[PDB]
Amino acid sequence: MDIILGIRVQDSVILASSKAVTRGISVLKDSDDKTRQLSPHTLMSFAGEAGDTVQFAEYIQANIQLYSIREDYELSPQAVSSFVRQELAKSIRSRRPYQVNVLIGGYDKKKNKPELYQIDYLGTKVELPYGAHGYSGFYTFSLLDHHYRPDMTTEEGLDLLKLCVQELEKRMPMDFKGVIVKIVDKDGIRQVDDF
Amino acid sequence: NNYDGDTVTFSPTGRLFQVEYALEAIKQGSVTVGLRSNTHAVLVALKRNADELSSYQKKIIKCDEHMGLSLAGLAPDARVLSNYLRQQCNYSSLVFNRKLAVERAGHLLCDKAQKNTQSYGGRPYGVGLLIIGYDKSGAHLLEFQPSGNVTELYGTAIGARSQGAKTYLERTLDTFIKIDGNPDELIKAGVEAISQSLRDESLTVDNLSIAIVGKDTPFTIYDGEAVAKYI
Amino acid sequence: GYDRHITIFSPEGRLYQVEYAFKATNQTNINSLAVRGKDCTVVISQKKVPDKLLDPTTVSYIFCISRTIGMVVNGPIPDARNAALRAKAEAAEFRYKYGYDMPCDVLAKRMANLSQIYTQRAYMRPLGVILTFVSVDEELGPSIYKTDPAGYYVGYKATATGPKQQEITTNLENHFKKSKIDHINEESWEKVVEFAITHMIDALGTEFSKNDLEVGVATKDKFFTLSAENIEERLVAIAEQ
Amino acid sequence: DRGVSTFSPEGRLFQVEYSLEAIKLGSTAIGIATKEGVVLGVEKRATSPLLESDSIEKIVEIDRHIGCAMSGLTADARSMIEHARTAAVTHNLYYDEDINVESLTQSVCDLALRFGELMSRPFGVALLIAGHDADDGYQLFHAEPSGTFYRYNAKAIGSGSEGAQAELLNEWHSSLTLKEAELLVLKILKQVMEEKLDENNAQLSCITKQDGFKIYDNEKTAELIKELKEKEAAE
Amino acid sequence: GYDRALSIFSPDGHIFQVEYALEAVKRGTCAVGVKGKNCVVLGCERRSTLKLQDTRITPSKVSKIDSHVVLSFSGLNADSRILIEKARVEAQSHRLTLEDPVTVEYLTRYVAGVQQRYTQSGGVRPFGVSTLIAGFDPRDDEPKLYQTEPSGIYSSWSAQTIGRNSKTVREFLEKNYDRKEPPATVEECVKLTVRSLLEVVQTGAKNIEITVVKPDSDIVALSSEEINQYVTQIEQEKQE
Amino acid sequence: MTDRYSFSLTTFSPSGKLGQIDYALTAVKQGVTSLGIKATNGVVIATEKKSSSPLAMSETLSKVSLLTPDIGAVYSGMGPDYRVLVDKSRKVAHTSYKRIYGEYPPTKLLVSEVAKIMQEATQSGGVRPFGVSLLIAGHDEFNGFSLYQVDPSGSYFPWKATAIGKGSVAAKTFLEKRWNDELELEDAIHIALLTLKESVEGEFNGDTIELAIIGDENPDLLGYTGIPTDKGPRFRKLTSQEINDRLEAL
Amino acid sequence: QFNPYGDNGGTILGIAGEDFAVLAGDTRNITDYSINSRYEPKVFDCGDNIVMSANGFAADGDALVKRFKNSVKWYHFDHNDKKLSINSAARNIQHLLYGKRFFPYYVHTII
Amino acid sequence: TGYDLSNSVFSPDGRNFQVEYAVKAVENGTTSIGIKCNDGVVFAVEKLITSKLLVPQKNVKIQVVDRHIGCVYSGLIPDGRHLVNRGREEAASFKKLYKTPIPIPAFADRLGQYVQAHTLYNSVRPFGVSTIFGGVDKNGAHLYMLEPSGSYWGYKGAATGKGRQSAKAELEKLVDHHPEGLSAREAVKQAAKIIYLAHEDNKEKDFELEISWCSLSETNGLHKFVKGDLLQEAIDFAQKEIN
Amino acid sequence: GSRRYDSRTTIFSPEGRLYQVEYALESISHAGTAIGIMASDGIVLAAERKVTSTLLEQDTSTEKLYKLNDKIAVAVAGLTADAEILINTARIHAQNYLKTYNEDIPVEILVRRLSDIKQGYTQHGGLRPFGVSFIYAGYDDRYGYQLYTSNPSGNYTGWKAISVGANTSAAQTLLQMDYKDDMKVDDAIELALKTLSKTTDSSALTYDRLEFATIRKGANDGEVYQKIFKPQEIKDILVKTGIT
Ligand SMILES: [Cl-]
Ligand SMILES: [Mg+2]
Repeated sequence: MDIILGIRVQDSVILASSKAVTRGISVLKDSDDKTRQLSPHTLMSFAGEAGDTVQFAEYIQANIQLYSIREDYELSPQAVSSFVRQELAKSIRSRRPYQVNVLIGGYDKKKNKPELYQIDYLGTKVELPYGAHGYSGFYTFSLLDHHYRPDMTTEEGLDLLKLCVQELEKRMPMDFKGVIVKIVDKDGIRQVDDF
Repeated sequence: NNYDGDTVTFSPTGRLFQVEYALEAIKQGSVTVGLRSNTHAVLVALKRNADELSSYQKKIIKCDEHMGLSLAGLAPDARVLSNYLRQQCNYSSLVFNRKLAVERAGHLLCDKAQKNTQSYGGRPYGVGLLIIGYDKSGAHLLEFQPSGNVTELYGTAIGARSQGAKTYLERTLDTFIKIDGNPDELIKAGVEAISQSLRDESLTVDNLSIAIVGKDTPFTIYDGEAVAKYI
Repeated sequence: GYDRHITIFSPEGRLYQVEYAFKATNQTNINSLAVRGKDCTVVISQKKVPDKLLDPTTVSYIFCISRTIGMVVNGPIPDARNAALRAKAEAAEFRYKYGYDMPCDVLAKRMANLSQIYTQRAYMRPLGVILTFVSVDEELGPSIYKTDPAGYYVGYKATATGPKQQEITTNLENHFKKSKIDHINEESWEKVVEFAITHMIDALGTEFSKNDLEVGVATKDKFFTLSAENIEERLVAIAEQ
Repeated sequence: DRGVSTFSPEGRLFQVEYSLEAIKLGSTAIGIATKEGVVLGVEKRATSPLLESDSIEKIVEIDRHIGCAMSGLTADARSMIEHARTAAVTHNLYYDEDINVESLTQSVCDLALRFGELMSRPFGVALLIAGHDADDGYQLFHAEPSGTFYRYNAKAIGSGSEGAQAELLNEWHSSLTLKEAELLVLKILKQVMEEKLDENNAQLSCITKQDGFKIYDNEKTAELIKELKEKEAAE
Repeated sequence: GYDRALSIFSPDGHIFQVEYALEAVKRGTCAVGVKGKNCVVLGCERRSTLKLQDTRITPSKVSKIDSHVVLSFSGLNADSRILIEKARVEAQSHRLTLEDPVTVEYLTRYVAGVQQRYTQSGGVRPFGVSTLIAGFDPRDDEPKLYQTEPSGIYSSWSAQTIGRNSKTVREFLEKNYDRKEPPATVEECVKLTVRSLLEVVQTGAKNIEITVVKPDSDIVALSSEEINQYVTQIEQEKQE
Repeated sequence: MTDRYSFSLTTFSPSGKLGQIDYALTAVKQGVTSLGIKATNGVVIATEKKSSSPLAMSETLSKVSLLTPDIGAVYSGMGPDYRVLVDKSRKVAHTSYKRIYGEYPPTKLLVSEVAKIMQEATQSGGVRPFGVSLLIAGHDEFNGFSLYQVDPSGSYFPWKATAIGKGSVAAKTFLEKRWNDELELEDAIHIALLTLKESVEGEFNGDTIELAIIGDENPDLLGYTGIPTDKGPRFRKLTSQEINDRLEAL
Repeated sequence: QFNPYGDNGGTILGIAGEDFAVLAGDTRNITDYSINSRYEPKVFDCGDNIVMSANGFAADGDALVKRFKNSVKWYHFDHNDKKLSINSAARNIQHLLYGKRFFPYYVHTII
Repeated sequence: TGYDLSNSVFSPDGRNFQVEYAVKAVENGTTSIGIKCNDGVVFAVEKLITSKLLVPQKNVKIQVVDRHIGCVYSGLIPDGRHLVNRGREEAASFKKLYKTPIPIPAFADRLGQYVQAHTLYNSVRPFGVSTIFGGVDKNGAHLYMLEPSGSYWGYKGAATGKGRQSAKAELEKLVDHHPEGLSAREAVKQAAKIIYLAHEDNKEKDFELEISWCSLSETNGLHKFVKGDLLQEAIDFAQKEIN
Repeated sequence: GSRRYDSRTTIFSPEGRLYQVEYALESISHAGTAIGIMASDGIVLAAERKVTSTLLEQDTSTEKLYKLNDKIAVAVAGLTADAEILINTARIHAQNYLKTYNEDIPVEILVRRLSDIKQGYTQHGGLRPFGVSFIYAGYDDRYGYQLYTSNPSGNYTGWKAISVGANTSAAQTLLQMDYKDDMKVDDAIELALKTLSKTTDSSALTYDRLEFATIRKGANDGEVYQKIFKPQEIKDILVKTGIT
């Protein structure tokens, strides 16, 4: 899969993810949701090799949902990211590694703080105010570096995200058929249906 | 008594009681007769029904085109041992393009049964087999006991009241051995032999099971109206 | 009372299956003796061929483990040969791995450690044998090391094993109490064998023909067993003084 | 103690003979094979009136052309049914055809004596395997924990078996209709059942070539029970 | 590995280890299940022999297998945890492969299957546990209540009890529960469940736990005071 | 074949007793007396070389064994069980410590590893417990000098001074009267010889007594010079002569 | 490097009539530009009124025909001497072939 | 007591009662013998004709190992076959690694260690056979007899089964009367006589004589069965001696 | 074969009890009394060493109170050797969780893991169970201060105050009498020592016969400190509370 962006603002995390699924010559789908809800206040967007992406995302989802039931408790975004990193770090020295890059956007209900974690397929984890995977960062980061403030509202975050998507639509050779945008806050996960 | 708890224990007189108890299961089983000439070998088996609604338990199993046996005792054990014979007959044909000698088939059954009598956890086979076959040395009849003892005979019988049929064959020995190139007369001698082991009941059309293998005769089982000719 | 059937502790803190294995040791009714010279270690053992149908050359309780190590066994021949084959395998493997000949006392300890395992593990029975290992070790010199079903082993100046071990032991004890040395002060192994046979005759109070004895001799860099004619020469020398 | 695979002095496997005693304590199951189809009927025997009786599943589909009724420790049957279903589907995958009722029964009976010190004990349940194939037509088999299977024109297993089997002895003939068989199973179940037979404590099923294996609705069985009562009052 | 056949048949055709596993259930604290018209209630006895107990952290008797299914039990507490874990794993495994949460019947059939397996597997003893599995099938408003036992047999119940003095509370439910008209509301269903336990419990204090499961993953555990109000109202009507 | 004893041979009796451990302790009680005394500047472990025969060379039988350069062990009970425990103790000191941390284990942790091996023989399938009690004396940089007892159960306790086996009850009473927290190593050896004389019937000399100390570093016993930090082993087995010298000042 | 495969040439032809079927094949076996045999039978009677030929790598061909003939024999044993229908034989051969999906038989099979 | 219920359990005597019970099965078996001649060995066995229905010369009891070793046994026939099957594996693996056919003393220990191994554990039963075996190797002729305990020795003559006392007495006479040795053809004749004499302990049923031999001169050091004229000559000699 | 000698450690009695579990509990009933008392501002662990000697080196000795991590400690009652096997397993399980989730293991998750191991030895394997009862004193940021106990059955329960080992009947009655919910650590220290002093089979309770530990938020600000009391510190608290 292609472009996955993330931006952590004042009180929420916003994950933008392309809708295009291309198999070589033809664009098979233009409405693909490249994200899974791991827990009520933790969302994970993913991009990488065909099949491995969904297989990994669903496997993590199943494990976090199992923990949630066993302990009757939601793991902190930090705890979920640490679990995901270990699975990818384990994966890279396997017979056939998961070729999957993920952004984990979560709202920590204990600390009342949004948290964005960027983890590549090697198991390289970093906590960031804004992150991306593949070539998405090359086009967008120069805009985010300029405009980003830690005290930004969700609406300002979406406006800065639109400027990022516009720059991608201008200078990227590939048509990624726009993005599905999702917000993670204290009230949980909701999808922006107009973008 | 104290030495019949498992197959791994000798008695003070050097007996294996679990093997002797397995041998007893054969005596409870329905009578089956084996006899051969120089050209043909015949199995005759009295099949046993549960009641009048039930079918008559099949006694004869085909192992190859040139070999097969009849059983007396635990039928599931006969299925295990016959399946093993089928495989060994098959292995010989595929690997060596060679029909498995009846004598060698006996040696293989003996060795398979023996392992169950010397090892803890396992149990002896609870069935006796009469193996007939025609190979490169003519017609053959074998008697298999789950003790491991396999014996090559002209004729024999195993099961309940088998002694009656075994005495008859011991008298008729000189006659039935000479029935060469006459399958019908050899079966007649086998049907007359198993008749010496009957009490109260007689040989009906769904009661009697006959098999024959010979010089130009593949191992074929006769049941139903096919054996009405011999009643 | 299943504490008498397998190797677990009785209320007294005893292993009865070990104690009964010691009793199996004397089933052959054979007495062995081992003594040390200056340059050699000699082991003698009674040879009894009761059946005339037996090939007497094949009746032996002395084993050539390695070139350097010899082993006499007190106990039944099946367990003796079980122990013999293992000792040979252990001695060969040692040389391959560590690049020098397995010492007598190290093999004794190894076979004793194996014997110990049988006294602790239930599925394995003890071997009903006492193993007397002899060599001229390249470091320690003349060496006698004896193993038993308990897994006990120790070095000896001299030793005796069998039904009449005590009579032989006391006879040897009395000699070493006089001489006040840990060995037979003799140059040739031939005379150390003559000493061994003489002191067994004195202890048991029985005379021996060439076919009644079995002799093993350890020298530097080889252990070997004497033929009936080599023993006969030994018996002649004893009788002529 | 003593081996699980031990023979008695009479030449019988103790554990197999003891499992047969457990099957005698089981609820009654009856099968009747006709030229129009095979009928399978069971006593449900609910331990309490609060137990929803339609959740008692003692008649089970193996394939479209093979049904199965059980009596004894019914929990033990689940792994036997699973194997039977797998065997039936697996053969269809390998040979693009339905499996012979005898071949299916033989496959189930191969599990029976796979116990020792494999599973730790024999199965504590007997099965009536009823079906149809092109070769041998409508068939009813009795699969025991001994690994032996007999083909029957009619068979009763469970607590009321010997009383029911004596009744089946008199009643069965080679010219029975499917409707006659249905009433006959209902008649003999009602005879041997402790509680009074209705559509909630008893269940009917059949296997026909056309429609395959079908478990009867409580409404359909209720009508056949009412048809039985009237024809018994008729003389 | 340890292969010893512990669960075997006796001459009278009984598996004593399975029957002795039921005797462990008989000892266990009383659990009761009552399904209304649009809810299921799981009542559970807490023996008051243990006070100075921390009720915040002490393992609760009713366990969530998924967001829509619950499992209560009577018998060995340690044994129950192994069945609950296996069930919770199978619940997530079903969601992952079928892309649909387990039916209450399927989850029951699985747990019952595990219990059965332990009655003819070598070197293992049966579970000293009977379970009440309650909930609602996905996108279904029909209440579901199932019972399992060490033998591995399972069945659906309009109302059922397990554990010590379960004979007495089943006696109560059999005369008090009408099938044609089940407890229409949550109140009526909880009341009938508390009433059934009060036949056996002793004091209606911290000895009764009540968990109400409603359709669409709506599960809540009643507090001491909420249950205490039911206990109060029942005995004030009884004084007549 | 196969080890078909995959079940515990040590089980709880109705009274709550583990029979095979109690019987193992009975076997230890029958064993020859061994003792240990801890001084301010060293530890001493001693036992009687009960020679089975006067023909036997009792020097070849080592009752007091080096486990590491700074740790020594003595026993009471079944000699063979002790010998295989010393072999396992020496190896586990390398495999589970030295090959990881590049240094020998501290006394308490090696004791813990030996204890674990003896515990497993008490629970594992188809084995009896070890019929020995061990007295392990040792020194390490951060814990200093220490003395530990290990029982067939796998239970271990640290001691200032103690005795195990035949005359342990009488010996422990003797040590209680003599022991103080100001003893020098020579004073502890003197008390060790006095205590051990009571439980010995026959000959009492350097040839019938086995005695070792955990004391000062022995650079003479290191076998190489040139590395200042390597100063040699603290474990030293006293010679037949060294014992006899201290039996004149007895 | 060792090449486990070879080409033994040959050509086979199967034609289905209204109430009959023919399976024909040349009797020439070759490697490269050499003739191995002028008469090496390639089409085989497998019993149950089924004829079969596996053309390409003769070793893999003989192996497959042999294993199918064996499958017919065991079908008789397991299913009360029932005749193996051509459609059943076909599905059986698919499983024999796909069984070595990752080390295939270099043969084009016609029955 | 209870020491005799389990294999590999030492009685207070120091005895393995289960092995001693295995010997009772051997003593119950038919008579089998072995005679060591000048340049080889001769094996003979008593085959009890239970019934007329037994096909003569078909139920062969003596077994060959490799091409140069003969094996005969008394007691549980299946146990004997199991031991020979192991012997053939031992002889094959030896030849595979060392090229030369297994020497008889080497082969004797291979059987010996295997039979002894079945007295070490309660999970296996001891062998219910005494096995008389041997043949010709590079060091000449060798005859051995192996007991359930795993005990074996070299023999001049060997006998086991029900008529072993009778046989042994006859073997002892041959050893005394022939110190220079016995010829291969003489040993076949004497073997026939001894089985006929030892048949007095099994006199109820009539029997069938079976003889085999390995001889450097007569069989080129290979194991062969005594057949046709040479067998009839030995039967005639035997029948003449009993009358 | 081997079956003859098998005790069958994992079977039910006719009454539906686990023989070996019941007999293991009988074993533990003779072990030194261990008490845990949970207060609002910390937890106390008090335990009695069994009939000691004057020559036992007490300052380097540990038979009762063990550290699982920086937040969780256990008091032992039963076979010390059996406990150390489980303790080492628990310590690893705590570090495995910390490595995976980069957060300290919640107390109940550790307790359940150890309890599930104990359960296994009662259902399969044919081995004897662990003759050990634990008192788990721990803190996490979900439930705060928590007391638990596990026994050889593998059953665990939460407590405000609890005893294991000898004279638990007498001990639990004395705790149930004098415990209150608003109690503080200093008060809980006094109760624990007073309970042991009355239930002890010894003539008098002295410092050399006691192991003592506290888990306090009495750690400078928003963190938790474990304190394994030294022999001199146990002697001081015995004089302070007025027992010696
Ligand atoms: Cl070793
Ligand atoms: Mg043992």
